[PDB]
Order: sequence, then C-alpha cells, then structure tokens
Amino acid sequence: SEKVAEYLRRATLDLRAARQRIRELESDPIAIVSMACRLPGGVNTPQRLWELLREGGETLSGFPTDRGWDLARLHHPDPDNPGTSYVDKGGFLDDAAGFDAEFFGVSPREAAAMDPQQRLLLETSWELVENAGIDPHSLRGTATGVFLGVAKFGYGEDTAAAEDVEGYSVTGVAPAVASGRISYTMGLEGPSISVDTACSSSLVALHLAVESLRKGESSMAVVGGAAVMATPGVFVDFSRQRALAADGRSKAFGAGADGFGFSEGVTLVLLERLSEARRNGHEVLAVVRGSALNQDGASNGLSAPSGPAQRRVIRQALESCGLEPGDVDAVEAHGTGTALGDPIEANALLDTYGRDRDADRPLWLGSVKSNIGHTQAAAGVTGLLKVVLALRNGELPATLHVEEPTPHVDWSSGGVALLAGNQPWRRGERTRRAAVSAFGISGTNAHVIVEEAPEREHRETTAHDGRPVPLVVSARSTAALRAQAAQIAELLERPDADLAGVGLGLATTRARHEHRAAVVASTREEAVRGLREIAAGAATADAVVEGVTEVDGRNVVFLFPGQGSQWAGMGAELLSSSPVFAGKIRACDESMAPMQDWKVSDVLRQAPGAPGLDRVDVVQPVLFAVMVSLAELWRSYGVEPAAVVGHSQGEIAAAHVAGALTLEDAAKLVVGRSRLMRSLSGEGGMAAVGEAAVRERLRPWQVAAVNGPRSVVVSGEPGALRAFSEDCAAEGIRVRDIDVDYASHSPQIERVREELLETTGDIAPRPARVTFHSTVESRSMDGTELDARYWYRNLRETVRFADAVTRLAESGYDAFIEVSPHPVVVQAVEEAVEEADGAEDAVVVGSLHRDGGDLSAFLRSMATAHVSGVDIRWDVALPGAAPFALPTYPFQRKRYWLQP
Amino acid sequence: SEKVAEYLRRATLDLRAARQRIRELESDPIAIVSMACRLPGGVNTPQRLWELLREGGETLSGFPTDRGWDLARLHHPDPDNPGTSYVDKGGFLDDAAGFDAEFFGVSPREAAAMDPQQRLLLETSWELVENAGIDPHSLRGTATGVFLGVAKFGYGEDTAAAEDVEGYSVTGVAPAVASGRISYTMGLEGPSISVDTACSSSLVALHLAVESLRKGESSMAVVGGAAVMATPGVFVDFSRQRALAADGRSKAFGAGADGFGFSEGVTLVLLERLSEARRNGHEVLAVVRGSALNQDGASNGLSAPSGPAQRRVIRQALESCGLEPGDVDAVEAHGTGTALGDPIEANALLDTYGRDRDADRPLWLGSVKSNIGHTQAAAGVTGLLKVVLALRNGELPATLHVEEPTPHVDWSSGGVALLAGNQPWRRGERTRRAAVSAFGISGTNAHVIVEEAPEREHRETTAHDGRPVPLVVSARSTAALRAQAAQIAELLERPDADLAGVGLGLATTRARHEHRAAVVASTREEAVRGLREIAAGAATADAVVEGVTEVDGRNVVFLFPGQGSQWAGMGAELLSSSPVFAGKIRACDESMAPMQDWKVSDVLRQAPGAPGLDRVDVVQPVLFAVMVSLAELWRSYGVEPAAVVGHSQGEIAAAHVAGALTLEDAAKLVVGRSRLMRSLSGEGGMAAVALGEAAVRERLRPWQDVAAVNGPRSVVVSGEPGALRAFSEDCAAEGIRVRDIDVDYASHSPQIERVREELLETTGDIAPRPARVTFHSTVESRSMDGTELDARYWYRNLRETVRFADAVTRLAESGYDAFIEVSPHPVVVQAVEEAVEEADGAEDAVVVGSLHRDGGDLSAFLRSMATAHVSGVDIRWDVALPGAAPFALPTYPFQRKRYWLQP
Amino acid sequence: DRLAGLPRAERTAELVRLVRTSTATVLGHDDPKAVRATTPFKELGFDSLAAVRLRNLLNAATGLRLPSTLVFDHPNASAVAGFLDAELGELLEALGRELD
Repeated sequence: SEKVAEYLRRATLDLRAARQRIRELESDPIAIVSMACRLPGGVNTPQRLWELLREGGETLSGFPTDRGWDLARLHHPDPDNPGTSYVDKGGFLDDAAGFDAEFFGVSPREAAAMDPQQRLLLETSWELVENAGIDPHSLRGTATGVFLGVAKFGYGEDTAAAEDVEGYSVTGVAPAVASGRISYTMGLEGPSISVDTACSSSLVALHLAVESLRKGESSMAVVGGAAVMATPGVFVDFSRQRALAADGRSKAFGAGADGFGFSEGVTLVLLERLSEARRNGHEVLAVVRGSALNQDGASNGLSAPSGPAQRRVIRQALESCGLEPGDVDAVEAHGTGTALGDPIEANALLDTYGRDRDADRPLWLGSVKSNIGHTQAAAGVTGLLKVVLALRNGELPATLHVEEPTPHVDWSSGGVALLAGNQPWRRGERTRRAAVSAFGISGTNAHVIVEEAPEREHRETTAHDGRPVPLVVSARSTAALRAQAAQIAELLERPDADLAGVGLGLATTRARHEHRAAVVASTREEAVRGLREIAAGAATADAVVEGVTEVDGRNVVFLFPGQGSQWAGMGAELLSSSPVFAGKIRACDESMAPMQDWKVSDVLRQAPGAPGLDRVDVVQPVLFAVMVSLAELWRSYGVEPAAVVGHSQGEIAAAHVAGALTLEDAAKLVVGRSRLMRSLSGEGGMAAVGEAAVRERLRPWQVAAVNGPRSVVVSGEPGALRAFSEDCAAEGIRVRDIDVDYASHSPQIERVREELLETTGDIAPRPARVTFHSTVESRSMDGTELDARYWYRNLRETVRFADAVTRLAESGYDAFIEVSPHPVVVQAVEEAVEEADGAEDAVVVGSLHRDGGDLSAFLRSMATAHVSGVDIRWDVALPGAAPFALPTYPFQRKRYWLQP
Repeated sequence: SEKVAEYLRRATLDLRAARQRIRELESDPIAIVSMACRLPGGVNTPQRLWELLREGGETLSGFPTDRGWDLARLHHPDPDNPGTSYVDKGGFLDDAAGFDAEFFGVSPREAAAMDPQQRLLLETSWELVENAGIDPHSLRGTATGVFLGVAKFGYGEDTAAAEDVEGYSVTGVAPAVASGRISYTMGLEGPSISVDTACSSSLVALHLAVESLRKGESSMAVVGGAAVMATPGVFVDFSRQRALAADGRSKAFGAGADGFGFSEGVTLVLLERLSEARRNGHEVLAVVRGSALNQDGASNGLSAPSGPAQRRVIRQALESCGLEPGDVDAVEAHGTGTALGDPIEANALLDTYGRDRDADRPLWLGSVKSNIGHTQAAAGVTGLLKVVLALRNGELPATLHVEEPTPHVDWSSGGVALLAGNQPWRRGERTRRAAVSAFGISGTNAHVIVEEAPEREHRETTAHDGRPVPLVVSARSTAALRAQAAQIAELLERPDADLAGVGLGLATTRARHEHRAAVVASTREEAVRGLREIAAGAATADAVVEGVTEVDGRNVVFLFPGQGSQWAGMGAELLSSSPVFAGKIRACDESMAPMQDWKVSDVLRQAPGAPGLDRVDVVQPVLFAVMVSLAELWRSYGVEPAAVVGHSQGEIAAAHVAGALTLEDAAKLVVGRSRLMRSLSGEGGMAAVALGEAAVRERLRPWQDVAAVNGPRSVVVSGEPGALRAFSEDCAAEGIRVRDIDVDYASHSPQIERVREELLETTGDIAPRPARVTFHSTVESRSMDGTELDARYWYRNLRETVRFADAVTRLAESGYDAFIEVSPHPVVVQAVEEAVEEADGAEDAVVVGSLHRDGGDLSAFLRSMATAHVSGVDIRWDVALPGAAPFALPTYPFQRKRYWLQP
Repeated sequence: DRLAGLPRAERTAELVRLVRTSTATVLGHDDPKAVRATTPFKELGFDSLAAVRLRNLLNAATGLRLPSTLVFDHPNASAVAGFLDAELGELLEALGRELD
C-alpha cells in the first residue's frame, strides 16, 4: 500500500521531536542576561570591577570604624592572646549600614533590626532587574525563582530589645527570610531556596537553578550569594589556627602562600533559557552549559581537600555537556592562597587538562581572589563575573603575586600556564569557553562550563530625525526624582547617545513610581536644559511638567464642546506629522465628497480658493472632522474612553466615537444640520452671564445652556436681547460671542421642524460599546434610541452641562479629557468637579491650544495627563528606536546599625 | 521490502526507547526503603511512633533540667516581662546530651564542642542505613547523596572560647558541616546540600533529592531534617508576640485553636529509584510520585499564608504526577493551628480536592502535630513517616482535639472529612495514595504525593532442616559486643523466629568491627545459651569463640603435614552432609580405580571389604584424597590461598592445590610411591626424638649407615634399625624418644638408594604445568614454579631431609600471617606456633586447623572456620545457609556519655 | 626498585612495612605496631609540616620523586603503598501503533 510512506514520515517527525525533547530536558543551554555586584573598595558596578581587574590592584584596607568594633584591644601581634587577631587588613564594604527603608516599604524599626545582608541583597536584586532592561513591576506574578548562598554571621547578638511585638528580631536574621523578603517585595512566585554549603554555596545554587530552569518550574532565576561580616569573631577564630596571611594578601599559586585574606561582598546574576531569551529579545552575555557536584568523601581529615574528587568533578562536568578537554581556553581556579591547597588544585588541573594538550595552546590559569580576596560564600559566582567580563571586552586579566611560581607544582609539562600578564581573547573561528571551580570546607565541589554568547548582526535602525521626543522620569521621592533627573541629564550631555534611545529606554524599561516628571524636547540641548531645570527645584518652562499620583489607572471620559473653539490652522503641520490624523481626515473627506465640492483638508491647509472659517455650513463639518481625528489620535496611544459627553452638535461627534452611528451617517446628519442652519440666518444672538436669576428676568420677552452655578446661555433674538444687554447693568450681560444669527435652542427652532426630519430620516443606528451619557436627558442610552427625533430634540431641548458632569463625577469617573482644537469648557468642568463631592483627585486636561497645535503641544498635553495617573503607551511616539542603557535607581540612604 | 521493514522496525524501536527515556527523565517513581526517627517522649524507632499514633496520646512534658537553663527566671505568668515566657510545656528529647564519641572516631573535645544536632544526625543516619538491610561499609565509595533541613539554634554561644587550634567550634556549629560530616564518616561521594527554608525545609530537600535521583547524579539519597533546641530563646521570642498556645497543645482544626507548641526531633528517610530497588532486592515501603514548589508572592504579610498559592501548588503537583484529584484518599495537612492557618488550608483543600468528589468516599483530613507538636525543620518528613506507617499497617490514625470542629469553614457541604476515630485502610482493588503538605513562614510551599508499594512479598521459601547455623556478632568495644549479644539472645528467645534467617541477616546485613564473637549451633536453645554465655562475661564453652582483630584481610597459607594424622574415618557424616566433599572424593576415584580395587569412599564409610587403616599402601592414598577434598572445601567460602607448603608426601597434594600437577598425575605418583615403598617394607623405623639439630648432628657419629627438623629441637632418624635400637637407649637421658607408630619403614634413609630406577621408570609420565599459586618447597628451601616438578624432584624429596622450619620462618618473615593446616587432625600446629614465635615478623599470626580425631562433624569444621574468622580472615558465611529469608534485627547498641557545654 | 620478581602479596607487604616504618619516625615512636594501615594520618597527629617530611623520608627510601601532596591524595598507609606499587610497576500496524 501507499499509506506506508506517510507513516514513515510521521514516525521520523515523532522521533526527531522526542530527541529534541530529550536534549532540552538533559543539556539545554542557559543564558546570562544581567548581573550585579557590591564589592570592597567602592566597586558597585560590573564596569568598575572590570576596570579594577584590567588596571591591576587590590581592595585591601584597614579595619572598619563605623561598625562599632573595639579596635584598641582587638589587634595583638602575638598569635597567642585569646580574643585577638594578628592581622588587621581585609576587604570591607565602604558603606554597609546604608539603606533606603521608605523605598521598600519597611518601617525604620524593622530596618534597624534587619541584617545588612538582606538590605544589600534587596538593593542588588533591584539593580540587577533594572540592568537587564526589564520593568521590575512586570515580573510581579511571574514564576521567577530565587537561589542564594547566605549564612548567619551574628548581627545584633548583643541586643535584648524587649518591645518586639511585631517580631522583627526573629525574621531579620533568619537565612530563609533573606530570599523570602526578595520574593515578597518583588512579587515573584517561583521557588525560594537558601542553600549553605561552606564557601561553594553560590555554585550549588547555580546548579540547582539550572536544573529548575531545565525542568520548567521557573522561567527566570535570580542566583547569587551574599556575605557581610558584622562582628570581628571570624578573624579571631582563624587567628587561633594561624591560617591568615600576615600581610593580608591572598597570593594564589605564589611563592609565599601563607594564608588567605577575607573580604565581604554581594553578587547576583540572572538566568534564563537561551531559546526564550532569543524569543523575548533579552540581551545575552554568556551561556552556561554544564555543571557537576560531588563529595570529597573519606579524606585526610574533614577539612582537607582531595585531588581525585576534583578530577572526577571536572570529568563529570565535561561529560555532561558533551564537550571534551581541549575545547576550554582558560580555567578560573579556586586559588585560596594556602600553602598546600594550591599545589593540590594545580596538580588536579594538570592531570585532567594538561595531558594530551597542544603544545601551542596551553591552558591559561588564574584566580580572582588575588585582587579582591576570598569573599566567603559569594566567592564562586564572583569568579563567574570575571569570566563574563573576559568574554565581553576580549582579554584575560592577569594574576598578581605570580612572578615566583610555587615550586611544589611541576610546570615542566606545559599543559597549564599562569596568567603573568594580560592575554588578548578576541573572537575568532574557535569558540571561546571557560570553566569556574569552587571547593568548600564541608567538601562539596562544583565545576561550571561557560561559553561566549551567539552573534547579533546589526539591530541598527536609528534614523535620528527632528521628531519630538518625550522623556519621562519617575521616583518614589522628590530627592530621588531630582537625582534621577540629574543622572539622565549627565547621560545625555555626552555626545554619544541619541534622544530616541534614551526616550524608549525610559518609557519601556523603567518602572512608574509616584512622583513623575516629563520633558518633551526635539534637540539634545533643550532636553538637557529641561532636565537641569527639573533637578534645580523650580519648574518654569511650559515644556516641563511635574506631578504626584497615588494610583495607576483612571476612568477616562471624553467630552466634546460645541462652538467657540475655532482658530485658523487647526493642527496644521500636525496633518503631515501624524499618519493617523491624515488618514482620518482623508476618510472624512471621502465620506463628505458625494455632497459638497470643497475638501476639509484644503480648508485646514489654507489652500487658495477655499471657504473661510466664517460660515456655519463649513465651520461645523471642519470641527466635526477635527474632533473625530483628535479622538482617533488619542485612542491610538492606548487611552480608551469609558464615557462620552457631547455639547450641542458636538454630541454627534461623540456618537461616532461611541460607535452608535457610522461615519457616513454622522457626516450626512452634520451636513443637513448645517444646511438648515444656514437658512435661518436672520435672527440670533447668544449671551452669557443660576437658572432662577434668568427666569425672573425672562418673562417680559418671549435659556439655551447651563454650564454651572453662574454660567447660563440664553436663546437668540435681536430685539429681545437688545434690551437685555443693558437691562441688567449689574455685571449681568458682559461676555458676548459672535454667533451671527444662530438663535439655537429657541422657539425659532420648531419653525422648520420637518425638513430636518425628512433629510435625516435615513440613519441606521447600532448599539454602542461605551456609555453615551447625554446632556438633554440625564441618562445613558444606546444606539437604538438615537433617531432623527432625538437629534431634533437635542437641537430644541436644553443642553444643560453641569448636571451631566456632576453625575459622572459622582458615579466614579475621575479623569476628564477635553477634545477640541482649543480648550473652552475646561474651566467650567473644573469648577463643576470641585463643587461636586465626587473625588478630590480628578484631573482635567485639554488639547491643542489656539496658539500651538503642533505635535509637540499634543505630546505636552499627553504628558500633563500622564503625570496625573493616566496610562499612555509612549513607545508609539518613538517608532523604530533602539533602547539604550541607563543608570539604575538613585537610592537615598540612611544609617541603620544596631548600636550596642 | 525487506530494507523498508528493517528500517521501520529500527525507527520504531528507537521511538519506543526515546519515549521510555523521556518518561524516566520526567516522572520516574521513587521508592522509600527505610526510615529512622528520634522524637520526644522516648520514641526512638518507627514502631514506637506507630504505636503512639494508633493508641492515641501526646508527648507534652516540662522544661528540661540538665540542659542548664535558668528555670526560675524563665517562667513568668505575665506575657509582658522581658526575657520571660508564659508557657512551660513542650516536646523535648529524653536524652539530647548522649553521644558515642569512640564509635565515630571523634575526640572528646570535639564531641563537647559539637552541636547535638550533628551527633543525633550521625546516630540516626547509621540506624537508617542499618534498617535497610544494607551493610554500612558497602556504601563506602558510592554515589550516595545527603539532603538535610537544619538551622542554627545557638549552641555554645554563651560560653567563651578556649584553646581551639584545631578550630573545633567553627566546624561544630556550622550547618553545612552537619551534612558534610555524614558523608565524611560514611565515605559517601554524592552531593551534600543543607537547605534552610522555614519549617518546610526538609520537604524542600526531598524535592531536590528526587531531581538528583531521576537524572543519575546520585544512586541513593538520605533525606531528612533535624531540630534540637540548645537555648530557651525561641520560646521567649514567640511569647513576646503571644504566638504560643497557653496550654502547650497544638489543636489542629478544633474550635479552641490558639497557637502552636514547639518540639524537637530528628527524622531521616532513604530514597532510591524503583528500578534499582527491584534489581538489587531492597524492600520497598512506599512510592513517591510527584512534588511541586512555589512562593506565596506578594501576599498581605510576610508571614501570613495565602490560599491561592496553596491551590496552585496542589494542582501543579497533581498535574506533574499525572493523576486526578479524585485518586487521593487522605491528606496530611500542615495543621499548625495557631490563629487563621486552619481556615485557609481547609478552604484550599475543599476548593481543590472537595470540588466534584464522590459522596461515598469523602477525603480524609488529619495532622500529626496534634500528637507531637511542631517540629520546625523536621516537619514534612514526620508527616511522611506517618503516611508510610499508615500505608504499611493499613489503618489511618485519628487526629486529636477534634471534639468541636472549626466553624469558620463549611464541613457539611461535602468533600473533606475530619479524621475523628481510626478508619481502616486495607489493601484492595483501589490503589491507596495520600498527600503531604508543608507551608513555611518564609513563604515556600510543598506538596508531595505518595502511594502504596507494589505487591512483592509473596516470594519466599523459609527452608530449614536442622543443619548447623553460625551466628557472628561484632562491635567496636567490649560493652557494645556484650549489648549486641544480649539483644540477639533476647530476639532468639522469641518463639516466632527463624534461626537460619537470623544467621543470614547477621552474616550479610551487618558490618564487621574490631571485637568479634561467633557461636555455631543447630538448635535454638544452644544458640540462646551461647549468646547468654557471651553476654555474661568469660565464656569457656567450646562452641563459643571470640577475639579481637585489627586487619581487614590476611594472607592465608595452606600447610599439609603429611602422614602421622591417621584416624578411623575422616568426616563420615561430612561425606554425607557436605556435597563438595563427596563430589571431590568421587572425582578423585576415577583416576585411582585403574591402579587398585578398593574404593576410598568404602574405606571412609567403614564398609566391609575396606583394607583398614593399617597398611601404608592404603593409608597414603586415603590421606591424600582427604587432604585434597578438605582443601577444596576450604576453597569454597572464599579462603583462596596465597601460598602452599608441605612436609612429606602430602607435598604431592600441595602440588595439586597449586595446580602444578593434574589429579591423575598426583594420584599416579602417590600410588606408585605407596606401592614401591610397601614392597620393601620392614626396613626400620622413624622414632622421632626431640633433642636438637646440633645435638643429633654431633651424636650420630657411631652410626653412619636426619629426616625432619620441623621444630627448633626435633629430629626423626639417622642410621639403621639396629642403630635406631641402639640410639633408643644409648644416652638414656635425652628422653622423649620414639613416640612414632611408623615402624613399617624408614624413609629419608640410605635404604632409599636401592629402588631408584624402579621409581624413575614407574613415574616417568609427568606433565607439570605451571602453577597459579606460589609453591614453597621444603626440599630446596626456596620458592619455585611448577614447571620443573619432574620425577627426579619427587625422588629427591623422597631422599632428602625436609626442613619445615626454615620454610615456615621464611614465610612468616615474608609477610604471610594466617596459617591454616589442611589435615584430619592437628599434628603440626605446635611446631608452627613455635616457629612463628621465634620469627621476627609481626606478632599477630593466626594458626588454626581442621576436624579433630573426635570432632569430625560439619559443626566442628564450621567452628574451625569461626575461630579463623574472629582473627581477621574473610569468610562468606552465606554459603553455609543455602536458601533463606533475611530477618529484621535491632540496630547498634551505642554507649553514650555526656558532652554538653555550660557557662 | 632493585628488589623485584616477587608475588603480589610479598611486594604489598614490603611496601606497607616501608611506609609504616617511615611514618613511625615522623610520628615519634620507634615501632610500626602503633601505626594502622587504615586510620587517616590526621587522626594519628599528622599536620602540614610533618606530612611533608614523610615524603622526604620516602624520597630517600626509594629514590623516586613524589608529589608534595602525596599524603592528601592517599589518606592512609595502604593507599600510599598501593600508589607506590602502581608507579614502580503484518508488523506495520501494531509496530506503527506507537505513533498514536
């Protein structure tokens, strides 16, 4: 039969899928996307650590003074007095007692009772998440796991604070809480494990995280370790064993090798699967391939190491990933600097790598403890950082104290060579790989294989034009906001960063805290000046907006006024600077073409031989088209209205925004209304000033709109209001409009009352997807109730505006957006909202001004709306941009140390 | 179409293999083989825990007094004074200060500076390994990993430091060393991790262990938790926030729940893949199927629990396992029962398991903390132990304090049902399975699914007839040996016990230590009496043997004395009982038949027609056959020799043991020697006299017409029968003369040089192939290979003096220590002892023999093996009991002392 | 070494005796009985200095160079002796049913 071939094909496909699944479950590569560190000597960034390693130097220094230690009797040259240490140098963090309690929502008492390791871990985790280009708030609710190497050191063991009803003294020192707090604050939902295996805890955590990622329990892993000493006991203990170097330098594979020098430090890395990293577009720095663990077993004492165990670890690690000894260029050794540990490690490395090795490509050997010292549990992953840096800049840092190699190790084989000086490691045809080793006091051993990341080609579509660019900065405090603004200004001042990249990075990679500020600029100098003005303290320029908000979402209400917002050049260049606006205008012109001859685009562009902005029949369609185009432009940025309110004929536009009507039907209705409006051009007169005040002076002559408590517009009649203009004489009738022969909402309206129905009696309204609270009736209807009779009633009945605004404010809406080429009812809306109970945090924002109308003005209005709570998708304003690299959050630190 | 068919077959075989590999790497079941526990109230074994759970009871008690706490200033009724607690009841271990430092090779200072958690972990790990029917020394060098839940509790902080050059305190208080020390002492070579995640840590460890077992990193895992209080700090801190129950109880879901009661405890379980358990033969108790972990996330508080996280973790665990919520029969809930954990946990279980469940089979709830209280780190493992015990005994124990259920949740709606009263859980057509939950303070949750073991306990024989059985006991000290003997005697006093099973369990499922003892018995009363004699003190009974050894193995050397050990019968019953002996005797009859008529079996059985043990021509072949058969029997049980030495014609037998000569050639040689030696019988006699080599060498002057110098002063003959008669009374003062029954002839004498050609041509067909065992001849006093053992060499052996003293001394100085004489009676033991004593080698050589002239039974031969064994010779005892079921035996009887630190 | 051509047990015992004799002088006592071929050197009192000296005492004993960390790789006399000894010396449907 011929069916066999399809069976063969399906079997081959299934076999391939099964093999791929086996490979994914067994040896799926893992990608490193970001890292963070805090190391002695003022090293707080990976770049600073790389600079220190390349220059060649140590962080050795004297004992700390602010920790409250008693340095007087602590030091004694004789290694026999109890409670004294003969060494007095080591690597210590510059500021280990600083913390920003308010940023993480921690009361000062809890922060004071909290171990410094937890505080530093929180800060470094936030910095690591920010460095990857990921919004920290986006990780909330995900499945990110945490794996840390942390051990207790005895912080706050001399304090007996009784008033601890909350119980801060217990959870503030517990090693499990060191990761529980990170998970709780960041909102992660992955496994949280705090391992502790001597000084190799970090690599064990890395192995566990790799296993968890390969299984699929977690999608991201925060791996690392921390070690901060709060008491001088550690040194004292080792001072009894004479295991500390007198000078304090840890000479790895050197002639002296009299001991090791301890140091503090916190280190973290972020791990994710390579395929998912490529899918999501995260940056990739290096690839972890394989790892292995074992036990020393029966050895020459509990603490002494064993060579065969190390050889077995190396062989297992090489075999697990499918590699072979000979594809590894360099090994980052343990190198504690002891008298006999270094010979053992070097002999194991020679046995496992040196044999059958090319005589032209020796294995480079070095360690990082010769520069920064042995950083307790965080040592292992720390070495990893070095390798990653060596894979980015392209050279191997040298190892100090090497000029006299240890005579115990026989270097005559040539398989392994020490890093006397820097060696170039540029990318080539040979894939670059490296190994990291860690061995602990307990006996657990770890070996990890890392490889260079794959290649990205261009990712270059800058096209830095003169388009406006918004810069949005945010922070949880005024001082923090000022520091952030200063940092961004300093970053922009350098002549190597584009505005589009900085804007996109600020918009899509940083969080959105309470205090917010925004600057819309087209040139680098303008942005720098605006940021400097923000950082100064006082904001004066209109291009700078600042605000404070306590929420993240608002109910947006679109409101459309009637007439009075006319200005020649509405938008203008805006038509050519925004595809959506031009497209909507063209659609409106196409819809209106089968009835007229002139085009709205010609009028907006001041084309010659076109009607001016003086006749109603041409003013109204222009206003309607501008209004609908502005609504579409607003919606294109991610702002979706929850209710629409129209004033007078503007209601029609609102209907089209509501979706109840269609573009053709709405255009035809507006055209018919304007045409009938033109005929009744003999009587009119709008006047502006309490309903009762108007009623008591309206009887002799035989009310159009109500905007507030003292804002009433009356009907139109030349003779009737000719006397009214002077009858008040008490600031009654002062504000007047042009309104040449309108007489809207007047008994003159029902004079015709039939041709409008005949012309507009062809609409086909449909149900709407958004509330359409009208003004003629204080109610919310649907499309099915919007007929020509309703429009006639709207033309006739009163269009009271204050009641609708008050009802919306009391209902729960708290964000009113004004959509018009010029704000005319913003003041009335603000007054009505303030007078009504509603909420005391409502924000009213306008649109293009009568003197602006440029895309810059629209972006400024959007920033004004955003700094108050409204969510806006800024990336739309920056198409085809490449995100940049920005400094992390500028924490404001205070001293929290438990003083004895 | 043959190629297409073959390609399709190969592709489908590969597809099946790939699917099997995927399933094994994803959801391979794990088997629990053994457990160990140490809990408050004297509960030191799982059986005691099960008895306590089934009977119904608590373990609450007052605060400990020996720990050194200041009980006067610690307890205060007011929950407001600083440094005071308003509770005085809790679960505490009976003896947390006990430790056997000498057993683990730990100096007393290190033991004093060591945290009690590490000591209890070591003891429980040894007990756990022994409870699985596995020799603890066998695990040495394997890939066994350990995973522990342990946290520091502040031991030794109050006292000041001292001279700590070894740095004992730092390694004695660290948590990582707690898991490192187990691997260091037991010699394990698998990953060792000490996780710490609130009160669920132990369960978390279990999860990791599974991921280690399925991949292949570790073949076996030791998963557990430990929590022992050293200072009364936890009580004070938790009383400061009114978090403890007033009465100290831990009401799980009762309406009167107000807090949790803390307790100590150390628990451990042994994990291994089900396929490996099936292959190796380890007993399987339960099967772990799946597990899951997650985080509470951004809840309303750091320590407050969250229901959605628990529901998510339960559903994820069920999905990963591959089952439905309707298959789980019971759940071991967390059940802390302090303020509000019970409503949340009950609601989560009701919304997950109770949704759309059969009304006939409601889910069974329950918690173990209602009986022993909160155990901190060792919390999940205790629930696992309870679940496995319930599965094994087929009964669900009832939770306590459930008189009034909590009214904050809906019970009458349906689904979950509280476990008030014992409920049967007998095996049937439904697969019984349960779940265990653990939610920590830090915010990590764990849910594990366990199921019953497959039916495999219906394959046994329990064969026994009455054959002799050896019992071997050992320990690292005299007191421990006495305690072990007492324990075994008490076990054997129980009527429902099998002697063969106990013997096999002692031989195979227990380690060998320095002090050793052995008792061979075929009756229960005899074994009980022997064990009682051992445990009482000095035992002088013949069956009882004992000794002290220091070396694992030895270099056993076989010795063949030759003639002079004649005795009516040579293991008659042995011929009937041991099959190897009879087989070798029959094998060495086919080649012996052509040169005679009688049969060796008939002579040994005293059957009529046997020539009798008087004529040399029938004594020599019978002695050779008995010697070679005894050597072959010694070859069994694994006593493979390293050197062979003879003294007389028995050297021929030695030549057969080393493989230099085939059986036919040796039989022909011995038969020819006997024939053409008896032909000229009546020459003279031997009449060995113990005078000295120099004395006889200066004394033989009157008669020039020395056979052996085996002893320092031991000579046989020199001269003629008339010269022998003259020498018998010539001095009249040397004494100890004659003492020889061999009067029919006189070898190693000038009389030999008359039948040279006869022996040359009657033994000219020799094929002496090279020997696989070092042969040390006493004729040339040197070690030579078997390629030159021709007829000339045998004639020289017949006509040369035999040393048997220089050879033994050379072997002793060379390095050989154990000497075993293969003979039907010990005749040269004294000479070998004297030669070894005079040698300058190591003064620990061992000399044994074989059946005596009266003890020719298999029991006596096994007793000889036991005597050789207690001195450092490896013997495979399981051969002596072919076909048996190993029994269950008590663990090692540790001798404890006090190693606590006080201010 | 010059002394060769011996069975396995002879060489093993000779090397064990040599190692015990060498380590006895380092320990201080003049007898090999107190030295056990299974006990780790740490339990016998060996430190970092003396452990080196033993190697030197072995270096002159056999005339072959040894690693400076010989004791740590082989933490007992028996293992050291062993290391020294080693260095000195139709179908279509059902078969296709797996696909579904």
